[PDB]
Amino acid sequence: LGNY
Amino acid sequence: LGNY
Repeated sequence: LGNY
Repeated sequence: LGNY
């Protein structure tokens, strides 16, 4: 979730 | 900002 919202990691990059 | 949050670059890598």
